[PDB]
Formats: sequence, C-alpha cells, structure tokens
Amino acid sequence: MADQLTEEQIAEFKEAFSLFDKDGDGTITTKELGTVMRSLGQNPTEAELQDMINEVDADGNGTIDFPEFLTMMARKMKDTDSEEEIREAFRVFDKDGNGYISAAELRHVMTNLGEKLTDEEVDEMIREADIDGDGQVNYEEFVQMMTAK
Amino acid sequence: DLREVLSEYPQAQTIMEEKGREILLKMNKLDVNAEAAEIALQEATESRLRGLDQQLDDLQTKFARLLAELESSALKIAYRIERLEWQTREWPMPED
Amino acid sequence: KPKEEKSVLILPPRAGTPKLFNAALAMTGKM
Amino acid sequence: ASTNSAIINDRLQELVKLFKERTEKVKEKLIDPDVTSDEE
Amino acid sequence: TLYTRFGRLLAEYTGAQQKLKQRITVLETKMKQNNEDDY
Amino acid sequence: TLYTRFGRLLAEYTGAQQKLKQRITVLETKMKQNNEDD
Ligand SMILES: [Ca+2]
Ligand SMILES: [Ca+2]
Ligand SMILES: [Ca+2]
Ligand SMILES: [Ca+2]
Repeated sequence: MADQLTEEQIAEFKEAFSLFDKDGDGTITTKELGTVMRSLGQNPTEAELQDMINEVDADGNGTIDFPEFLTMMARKMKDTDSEEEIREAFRVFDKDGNGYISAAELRHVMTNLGEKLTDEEVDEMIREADIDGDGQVNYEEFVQMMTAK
Repeated sequence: DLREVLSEYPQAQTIMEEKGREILLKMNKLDVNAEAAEIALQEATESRLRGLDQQLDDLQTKFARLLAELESSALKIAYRIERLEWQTREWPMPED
Repeated sequence: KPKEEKSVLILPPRAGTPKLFNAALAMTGKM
Repeated sequence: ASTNSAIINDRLQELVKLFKERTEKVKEKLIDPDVTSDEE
Repeated sequence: TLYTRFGRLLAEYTGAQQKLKQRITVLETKMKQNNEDDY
Repeated sequence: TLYTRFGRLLAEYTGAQQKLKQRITVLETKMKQNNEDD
C-alpha cells in the first residue's frame, strides 16, 4: 500500500503535509488544523476538530503523523481506481441500462456462477443493499458494497 | 434374546422375516392388503418424516437467517444514527 | 472473565466526511 | 475488463457465505438447551 | 424450543425497536424545525 | 401453520423495515445538503 506509491506521489503528499504542518515537527495539531481552515474561510468548532483528528489518527493520540497522512490518501485514490473499475463492470451487469438493479436481474449472476440460493434470500440481499427504500439498487450504492472491505 | 443377537447380523433379519412371510402365507395367516396398508402407512410416514426432517431443518436454516439479518441491520442503522448525532448536537434544543 | 463477543458485521462501516481531506482535494485543482 | 466482472462476483462470493455464517451463530445460541435453561 | 425463541428474539429486538423509534424521531423533529428557519 | 407463520413474519418485518429505511435516509439527505452551502 504505502510502498506501492511512486516517489513523486510521496513528495507531493509531503508537500501537502508540510503545508498543514506549519511547525514542521512531523505531527498535525488541532491548532494547525483550525489555522489552515481559517485561511480557507470556514469557522468550525474545536470539538469537531479533535473528533476529526481522532477518526483520522489510528491510535487517536490527537496528533497525525506523516505516514498516517500518506495512508489515507493512498487508500482514497485506491478506491477511486476501483471506482473507475466498478462503473464499467456495473454497465456490463446493468443489461437494462436504467441504472437500477432489479431482483430478477441480480438472479442471472449466480446462474452464471453455479451458486444456488433461494429467491427470498435475494430479497434479503437487495433490502440490506438498498438505502433509499425504492426497492431497486442504484449505481452509487453498488460502489458502497464493493469498496467496503 | 433373539433381538439382541440379531443386532450384529442385520442382513440375517431380513431372511428370517421373509421366511416368516412364507410360513404365514401357506397357512393363510397373512392378508397381503392388510399387510400392505401397514407397510404403505409406515413408508409414507417414513417418507414424510424424512421430509419432516427436511422441514425442521429447512425452517431452522432460514429461521436463524431472519434473526441475524435483523440484528446486523439494526446496528448498521444505529451506527448511522450515531454519525448523525454529532451535527445535530451543535444545533440548539427546541423549547417543546 | 467476561468480555464482549465483538462480532464483525457483514457490510464494513462507512466513515464521516474528513474536513482536512476535504480541504486537500479543494486546493489541488488550483495548485 | 473480464477480471472486473469476475472480481465483483468474487467480492460477492464472500458476502453470500457471510449471510449463511450469520445463521449458524444465531442457531448455536438457540439449539443449545443450556441457553434455554437460562431462559427457563 | 422455538416458542421461547419467539419471545426471546423479539424481546432483544423490540427493546432495540422501542429504542429505535425515539432516537430517529428526535433527529426528525429537530431537523423539521430547521425547515421553518429555511423559508 | 409453521410455514405460514414463518413466511408472514418475513413479510411483516419487511413492511416494517421499509418505513424504517425511508425515514433515516431523508434525515441524512436533509442535513448534509447544508454542508455544501457553508
Ligand atoms: Ca504540528
Ligand atoms: Ca498519531
Ligand atoms: Ca434494470
Ligand atoms: Ca437504490
């Protein structure tokens, strides 16, 4: 993951990290996070900044190091590379072309695979997948079930 | 005492029962239609109980899926709810 | 000793929008 | 592009078995008479 | 064995379901009051 | 009776789940739309 990135991408991520790391100590503080955001224009809460750092920080000590900042960017663009691959194979799966996955359309997949399952288990599959509750799985949800590991 | 001895020899039981049929039939002590009704009811029940064994298993295999398709989804929405709770917390509480 | 069972669900959870990542994607286009 | 269509079914291969994996854990806590003894 | 489960499966779920209705409603009502501030 | 009460409990839960699934989605869509404005 981290070693898969090119040296030019790491240098670009180092430049982005160095802009956030105003002190240059290798760790991102809560005050530095607000200072970057204040230059942009928005004024968030300090409690949100600590919560935002804690989600990003793996150990959650309140400081974000450079390898943590490199890991999130590597994971994000790996998803977008997958997202480019998902949408082309989604069009192949979507034989109707409407962008909505019907239950009968999904049942044609395991016939090509040989896996046998009941019809109402497919109904369980689409209800867990569906979020808006329309009964048909859309394209943006198909990314959600694929990118999540 | 014959029954315990016969347990070690399952194929020997069938020959004795078949021999038992012939002795009864020669002296007219076995009605075939009355015998067949006992056999047909037993084998239909045996077929039904195997289906019942499937019926209990087919029910229980899909019963626990329904109870687990709900508890997994009941926590996924609650995980979403906790994500929604951060920004509504910053909003002030209504009077009523 | 008693401990939580900690059963992993089927669909991995999503994450909230990270603002420091949202700030990074914005300036990249101008840079 | 052929691997893209297959990797989705490969991704779906794990999720389908996990659906049936959810059955046996609930069944195990039910089929035990020990747990029924707790309910009593 | 199943009848004890029918009470037991629901008691764990309905208590969560009873918990589920209030937590969505308070998020529903507070956001519905925001719409009055919108216009 | 087991097979009918097995199927209808699946049908009853799906009818209750559909109401649950639509109301939480609207709450997500309402408040996130304010993030783009600010
Ligand atoms: Ca710092
Ligand atoms: Ca750290
Ligand atoms: Ca379609
Ligand atoms: Ca959908």
